[PDB]
Amino acid sequence: GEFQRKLYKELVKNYNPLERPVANDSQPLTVYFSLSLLQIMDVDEKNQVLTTNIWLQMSWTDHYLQWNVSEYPGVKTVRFPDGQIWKPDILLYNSADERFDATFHTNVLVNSSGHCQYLPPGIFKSSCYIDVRWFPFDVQHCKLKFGSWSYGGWSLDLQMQEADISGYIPNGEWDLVGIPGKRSERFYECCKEPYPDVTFTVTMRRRTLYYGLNLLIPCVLISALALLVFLLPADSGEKISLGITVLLSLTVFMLLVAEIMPATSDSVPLIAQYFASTMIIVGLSVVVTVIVLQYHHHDPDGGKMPKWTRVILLNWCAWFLRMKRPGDPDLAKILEEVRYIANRFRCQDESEAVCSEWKFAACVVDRLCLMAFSVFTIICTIGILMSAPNFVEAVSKDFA
Amino acid sequence: GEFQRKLYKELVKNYNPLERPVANDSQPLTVYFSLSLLQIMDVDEKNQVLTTNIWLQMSWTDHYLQWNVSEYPGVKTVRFPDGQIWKPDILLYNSADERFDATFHTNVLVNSSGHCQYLPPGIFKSSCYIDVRWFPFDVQHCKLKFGSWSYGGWSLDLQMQEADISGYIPNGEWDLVGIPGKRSERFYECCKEPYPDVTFTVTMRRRTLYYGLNLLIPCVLISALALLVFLLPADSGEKISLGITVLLSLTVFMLLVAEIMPATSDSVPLIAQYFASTMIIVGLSVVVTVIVLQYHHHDPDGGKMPKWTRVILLNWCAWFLRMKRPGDPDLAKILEEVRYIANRFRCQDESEAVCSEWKFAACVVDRLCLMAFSVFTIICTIGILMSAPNFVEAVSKDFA
Amino acid sequence: GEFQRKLYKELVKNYNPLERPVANDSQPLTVYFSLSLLQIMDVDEKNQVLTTNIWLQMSWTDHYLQWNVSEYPGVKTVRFPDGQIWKPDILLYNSADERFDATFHTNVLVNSSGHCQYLPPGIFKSSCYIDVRWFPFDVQHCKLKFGSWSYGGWSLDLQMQEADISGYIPNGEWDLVGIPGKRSERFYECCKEPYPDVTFTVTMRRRTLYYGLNLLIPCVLISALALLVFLLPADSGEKISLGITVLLSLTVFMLLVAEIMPATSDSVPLIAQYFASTMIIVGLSVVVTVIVLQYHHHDPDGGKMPKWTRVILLNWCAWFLRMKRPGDPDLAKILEEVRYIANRFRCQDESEAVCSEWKFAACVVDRLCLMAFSVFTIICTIGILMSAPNFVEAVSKDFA
Amino acid sequence: GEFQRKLYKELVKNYNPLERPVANDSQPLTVYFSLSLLQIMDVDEKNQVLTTNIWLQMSWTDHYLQWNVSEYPGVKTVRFPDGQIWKPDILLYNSADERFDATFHTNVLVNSSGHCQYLPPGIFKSSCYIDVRWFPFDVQHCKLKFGSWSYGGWSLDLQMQEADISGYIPNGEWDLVGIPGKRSERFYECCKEPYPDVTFTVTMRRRTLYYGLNLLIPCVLISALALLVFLLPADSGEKISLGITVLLSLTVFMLLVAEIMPATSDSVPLIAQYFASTMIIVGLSVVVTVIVLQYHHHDPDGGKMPKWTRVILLNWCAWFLRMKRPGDPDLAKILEEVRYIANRFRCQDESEAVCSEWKFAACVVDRLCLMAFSVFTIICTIGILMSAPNFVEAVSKDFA
Amino acid sequence: GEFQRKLYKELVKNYNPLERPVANDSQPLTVYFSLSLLQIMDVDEKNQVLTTNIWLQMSWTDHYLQWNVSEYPGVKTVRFPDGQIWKPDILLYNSADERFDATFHTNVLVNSSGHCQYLPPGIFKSSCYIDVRWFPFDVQHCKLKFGSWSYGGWSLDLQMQEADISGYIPNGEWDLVGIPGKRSERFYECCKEPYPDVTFTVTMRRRTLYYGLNLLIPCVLISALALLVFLLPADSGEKISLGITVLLSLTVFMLLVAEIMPATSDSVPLIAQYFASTMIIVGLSVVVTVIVLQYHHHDPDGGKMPKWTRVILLNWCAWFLRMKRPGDPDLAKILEEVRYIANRFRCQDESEAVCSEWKFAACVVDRLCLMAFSVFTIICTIGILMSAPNFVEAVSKDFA
Ligand SMILES: *[C@@H]1O[C@H](CO)[C@@H](O[C@@H]2O[C@H](CO)[C@@H](O)[C@H](O)[C@H]2NC(C)=O)[C@H](O)[C@H]1NC(C)=O
Ligand SMILES: *[C@@H]1O[C@H](CO)[C@@H](O)[C@H](O)[C@H]1NC(C)=O
Repeated sequence: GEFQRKLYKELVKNYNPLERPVANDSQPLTVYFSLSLLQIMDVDEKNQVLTTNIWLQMSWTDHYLQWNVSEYPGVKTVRFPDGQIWKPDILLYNSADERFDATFHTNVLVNSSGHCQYLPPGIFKSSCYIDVRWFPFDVQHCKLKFGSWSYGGWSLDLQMQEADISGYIPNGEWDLVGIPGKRSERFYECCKEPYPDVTFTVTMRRRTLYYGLNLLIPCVLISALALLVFLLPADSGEKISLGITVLLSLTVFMLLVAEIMPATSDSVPLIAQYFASTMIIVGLSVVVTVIVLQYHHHDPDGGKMPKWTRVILLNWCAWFLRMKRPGDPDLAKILEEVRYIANRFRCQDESEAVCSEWKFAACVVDRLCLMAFSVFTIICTIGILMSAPNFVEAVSKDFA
Repeated sequence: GEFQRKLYKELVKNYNPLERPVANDSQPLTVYFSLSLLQIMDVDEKNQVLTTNIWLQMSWTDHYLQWNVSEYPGVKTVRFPDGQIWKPDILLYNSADERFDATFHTNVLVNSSGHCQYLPPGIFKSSCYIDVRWFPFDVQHCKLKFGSWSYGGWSLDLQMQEADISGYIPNGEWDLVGIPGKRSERFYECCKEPYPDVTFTVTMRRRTLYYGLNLLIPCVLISALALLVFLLPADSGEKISLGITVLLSLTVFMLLVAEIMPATSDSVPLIAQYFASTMIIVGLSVVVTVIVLQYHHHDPDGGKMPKWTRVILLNWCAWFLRMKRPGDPDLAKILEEVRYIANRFRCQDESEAVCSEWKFAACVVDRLCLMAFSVFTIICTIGILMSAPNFVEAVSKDFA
Repeated sequence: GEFQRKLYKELVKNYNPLERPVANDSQPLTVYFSLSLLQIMDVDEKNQVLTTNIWLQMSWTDHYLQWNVSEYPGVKTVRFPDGQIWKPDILLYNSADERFDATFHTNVLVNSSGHCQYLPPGIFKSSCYIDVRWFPFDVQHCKLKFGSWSYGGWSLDLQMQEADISGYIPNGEWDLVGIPGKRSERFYECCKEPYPDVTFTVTMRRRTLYYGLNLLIPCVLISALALLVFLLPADSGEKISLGITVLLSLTVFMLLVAEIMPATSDSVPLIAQYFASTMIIVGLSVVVTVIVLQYHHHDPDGGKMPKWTRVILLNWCAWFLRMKRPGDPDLAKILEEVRYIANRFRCQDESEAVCSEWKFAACVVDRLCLMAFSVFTIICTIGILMSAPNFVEAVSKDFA
Repeated sequence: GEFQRKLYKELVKNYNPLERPVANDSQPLTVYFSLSLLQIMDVDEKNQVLTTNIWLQMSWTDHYLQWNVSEYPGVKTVRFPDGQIWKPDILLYNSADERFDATFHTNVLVNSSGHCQYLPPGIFKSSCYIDVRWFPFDVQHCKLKFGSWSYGGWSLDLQMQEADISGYIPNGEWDLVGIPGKRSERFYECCKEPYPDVTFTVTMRRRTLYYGLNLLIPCVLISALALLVFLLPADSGEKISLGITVLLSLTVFMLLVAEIMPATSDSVPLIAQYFASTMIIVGLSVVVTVIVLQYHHHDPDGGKMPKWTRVILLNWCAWFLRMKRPGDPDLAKILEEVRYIANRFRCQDESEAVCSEWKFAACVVDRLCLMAFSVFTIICTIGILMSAPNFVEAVSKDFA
Repeated sequence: GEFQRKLYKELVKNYNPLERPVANDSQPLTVYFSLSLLQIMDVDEKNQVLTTNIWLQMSWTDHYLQWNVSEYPGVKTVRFPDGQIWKPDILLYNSADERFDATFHTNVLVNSSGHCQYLPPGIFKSSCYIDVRWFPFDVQHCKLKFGSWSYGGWSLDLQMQEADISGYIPNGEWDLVGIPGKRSERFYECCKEPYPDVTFTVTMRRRTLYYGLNLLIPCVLISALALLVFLLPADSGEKISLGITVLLSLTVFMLLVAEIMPATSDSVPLIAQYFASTMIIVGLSVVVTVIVLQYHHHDPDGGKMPKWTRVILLNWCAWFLRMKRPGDPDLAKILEEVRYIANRFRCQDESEAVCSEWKFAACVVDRLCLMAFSVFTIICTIGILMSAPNFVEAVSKDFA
């Protein structure tokens, strides 16, 4: 209308977008900076980058953009695009975007008394340190640092307002704990003037149902299956096959898991410890299987069983496991022939008795190692899983 | 021509692109917002992003862009590029694009009576929640929220018009159900003025022929092949090999499937349940194979068969399956030699009879477990597949 | 020079870039639109996107950009950059680029009589439907739709000119058949005015030497190798290993092939049919191997061979394959001892004869199944390959 | 200073950036175009794209940008940014970048006598044909075509100057041979005026140490290991396992290699030929192993050895390889019993002799096939490797 | 305020952004260039690209931007955006970004006496040579070259100031050693004037805990497991399976490692040497296993053991390893029958004695090869690992 056109013509008269709009040049300009979190788009553990969708909030008073509503009866607010009025140069310090500024420039809404509002949206990429020590039961704190680039503390007085999470849309992987803020002043090597900044810290908890169902349970099941090599009889040549195939599958699982993790050397991750323990156990099982097979296929003429191993294996472990322990000239010529045949048969029987003793010793060793390996696997798995903090509360919140 | 040049010169006189074109400054400006869907370019389940190709539709009346056709006989419409006339600042709220605005700015067509048209095209990326609970038989609702950024309800009266799908090009993977719209007003923490918005919801159904042919059928076939381990005779040492290789292939299949799914913890997907059931069944089959091999390679001197297992296995299950149950001094010296030989042979025969009994018991156990595992596999597969809603209608629409 | 400077100063006087340059405002402006294909950069089967490098061609007459060559003796043509003269707003409708316009804006060459030329280059991404039903023997038609966005049929009369392929650079994977064009008018829900457009269709044929050498031949070789399981004697426990390892390799091959194909449900691809047939054949071979091993390791005391299977296997199939079918008190005491020994030996001989008969039956079954499986594999492979159209001409053009 | 400010004010007076700066409008303007190669950033065999870092060089004389140094004692050169003076519109024709122009616009340095210099840097992506016929011993020629877009031969006289490689930084994978240039004129369907262009051809040689160490050597080693199947005795059932596992590893190697190569059908690559030959050899080895196992596990009652194969295998090949060729009523009743026992033993001995003969024939066949396969593998590998040109010089330059 | 507005109006009067702000046109302008490192975002070994987050520092005196503070009591500094005042055109020479300039343009802070400050941030991608000869124990020097593009040494006197690392944020993978700088002048083929530049070299050390835990340790464990093939008895056909499966796993590990390394031919990496040595050792182990199996399954009728191998194997190696070395007419008719039976048994015993001797020789060979292979593996691993420089200090800093 006529009043709106006249007001727009009058307001921009003699207006300089380069000038800080303060009545007194010696006084700082107060700007209220806040934030409005809308969504956590992505958390990149490998690249250490957090992607969020937020709305920035800025507010200040303009001394020159004031008018009397009586003279312009219908006009209450005006809007100015980029490059026509003064705006703060507030940037995100720890940006990880190929172009530093990610905000989308929009209009600035103005009171009839000079109050200005500026709420630019955008997709913000920031570089925050991600700790994988307790993965997948980890809680991450990622910081967002904002502040004016070229305005010091004597010119632009930055103030903080609490972040808004009313329109937050929950994520299926991360659980938001809170987003507190802090305002502080710092000194830089450039200049002798303090530069205030506002830092917002996003605290998020990882939901562990997916990882527990897709990584931890299959590893437990395969490790338990690797213990079946101690129930197979040695007469079936299928023990090394079982052990080695299980080991190969677990190595594949290590590779799949490590393809998603950062190559940091700060600490050893919990899942890395778990995989190392499982693989060491499986390798020891393969070694024990080799020893048991060596005992089973023992040549009777190779050598007598040592007294110590014989007594311990055939008495103490047998008692402990309640093992069952098995166990005219023509006439003379024919006589010596049948005597030779009978003696040969008796020697064969003695050799088979020795072989049976060796096989029983192998079975006893195998059963003992089964018990020991099962106990060790259970203890190691439980201890490694329970070592992590907030594991119990993660289980309670996710599964129960 | 002369008339066109004169009209273009006259129209831009005293025109301010910052001013809302209303005759009365106290009245809202009515803008009709609609949509025109052209193609569903991509649906990203892992990143929760929907990519579509749409044309926006805007329409409003400009009070200053009016002229009499008699004075300009040949001129009926005029066009203005970006930055020369007022346009609404309508944006997509839930944008997932690195730059917030994705529209391509084009000309604005104007009546001889002030009516304006604006139809910018673009490739729009939006973040919509994708539910994989019933994958691959899922139906997705993705919302597109539009609204003016800096104009309230007292300034810009946003109205809704039904979306146009006349030029829609069908997608080979997703089946469009409909795109209804809804207009609503909301309050924001910024201001005390309502801000209307228009939301369009895209309902799409996944076509399941590809997934059924590439994932579900091979898993069924491999699981059925895993049941062949109960038909192999134990004398051939090739049962553990079959079982473990099938298990390894199925684990590879899990990894391939999980590489395409989001890491959400909202619920357990149907395909995840199916894979878990199949893998548990195969592992139990391997355990049963170990037990059967243990029974088959039984030492006759190890211990007598327990009475309970002997009677049950050799009577009840045999009846149930109609199993066939198998079954001068020189003369004295020669006499004792041949007596010893005959006694040795008789003892060997008795031992072989005991071994045959053990082998028959192993065969009976193996057949019983074959029947039980087959029934269980069929029941679990059918139940898991039928649990999903609209599974029957998906099958009817895709395969039949 | 002086004349060039004077002409440039005079031409831009009173010139409005917003005005359509026609002497009569009531008449349409004729614009000739053509195309110049230079290269087919990429064809994306998974994303349904075609990337090409083309030069657009536009031509029209400007009424205001005319001068007499006599007054400017050396000046014959002038050039104007973007934003200084009127240009048509011709766009690609089915664009798949994140920014809708992909042309690079260049100068406009002008006659001394007003004729204008505009040839912007660019890399164009368009969304065209790609049919994988006959892959890898498929021929694709991808359409490129061009037209003015905001100029109707009463203002801009779009005309078509045949595309130029003189500078086309052949691609090593796709064979160009032709690029015809078509001009048509359409009505839109926006307005009551027809909007002409020019559509160019690119017909391309896939060169199949690479795919035939890298996919089809290895599958044939591995499937043929899977038939070797019927030549291995059953005494060597290495049949299940062969069959299952071949099956695992073929499954890996399925995964590799499916990683490059779209997840469409329009139809079942030819290569998918081929893989399904091969895998079904291999699985049936494994089942037959299990049955043969069951027959070979038959307990003689298990049960007599059924009469029907005995007669058929030992007579009819043996004839068909010309199979070779194998086949004082002390004296009394010693007498009964040796009688017992001889009777035991005779019983052993009878049992071994029964076992030999069972083994021969297993061999006959194995040979029969070898013949049947070989014939079936050959027939299925040949039929599936020959089902595709233009397969013969593809083979002739690529291999021969 | 004052002189610099005055000169800058005076130079831009009446200056038109659209006007070609020539004293005579009828004469062409001479522009010297050269190049300065700095780095070869990437060579994309799969996408047929070359990425380089170069500096363009342009030079021309401006008639209007001249002044007397005496009047401006301290000023010798001036600089003008983009859009303030005339510049040639020289573009790269065969660009593969999503935006056609990749140069970074910088200042233009000007003499006191009008000579202008323009050296824009940039990262240039160009589409050049890459031939993989002799990979990894290939030499590639990639062309870079430059020329003015809208200036013909009667307006802009493009001249060529030799490229500069003084600041070239060597690449660890490609060896630069040279970069010659050529200037030529072409006619286009647009217009009846020739358009000169300058083409630079980059000749590069691939350094083959990495590929030879990572691809060729492991394949040779695994193929040689596959020949160990002819040294394993048949009594150990571990021949099919060796052969099939080697075949599976080689197939994995094919997949890894083919994941990096273009899907072109121009010709069959050398590495593809090598892999095909190795795989055919391994498959033939598996077939021979099946035949040898069939011979070894021969039933003595199956049938007499054919005379021809018997004589050839047991005489000619044995001689050739110097093979060692192995090799009262009660009394009557007891008499017939022991006669029966002895006759049974004699028949068993005869059967075992026949089996030994069959086993020796199998061993002879196995040794013969070992020799033949070793010779064939060596010959094929050497011939395929030596077929490629410049293979000897590549080996000499890389390894020695 | 009024003073700020008046000063801003007065300062821009007659100001030309194209003019170098020096009082005397014949004198160079001194510019101080420094750097401020904030983070090392990424180091790309495969693409030879380093990504860092730095702040540039520039400082110079402007002769025209001076004023008296008394006349403007409250104003002490002013800020000017891009394109309104003169700025140096300092660029990064070895940029690897698709657009050459990566800095984000910000305001320029100005003294009341003319001193100017300019600190643009940005994400910088540079192409630096990365040496993988000692990977994963490598130290990398990557250079960042800065300098004015179009200003020579007679116009812009570039000076260097030491880099600032106060706000550096440590990286979890790379350890910063230091960032020294160097200023030098160079001549270019363009012109006869020297062009100074400032080069900063970033020295970084890789933290090796992650790589040592994920690559080196599993390889050592698997190589040690491959030595178990010399403890398995030959009677269990599970030696070739163990060896070949270990070899296949190691080949997979090679592929995983090589997927992350550049394809350079400068030198052979340490990890490549380690993998080659391990694979050669495993292959030799497989060959030795084949030989041992050949000795074990020796036909007694094949041929007498050669005297030399017999004496050496059964005496010298047995002594060295303390190996245990095992070891009326009717009456006449019955007489010859039992004589024949006894002679057959004696011949069988002699054959079994010969076979036992061969088996013992095989065991001796196997034990000898076990010892030799273990020693060789240990020596090769230790030597290859210790060959790298700073390996000891890397271990001390990371693990201890
Ligand atoms: C103008 O720039 C060019 C090169 O920078 C110079 O002109 C050359 O001067 C040399 C002698 O010094 C001649 O041999 C060449 O023939 C000239 N080149 C051309 C294309 O003519 C010259 O230094 C500069 N002119 C002034 C006044 O500085
Ligand atoms: C320009 O060149 C032509 C011949 O090429 C000549 O006739 C004409 O006189 C020249 N113009 C001037 C002003 O000298």
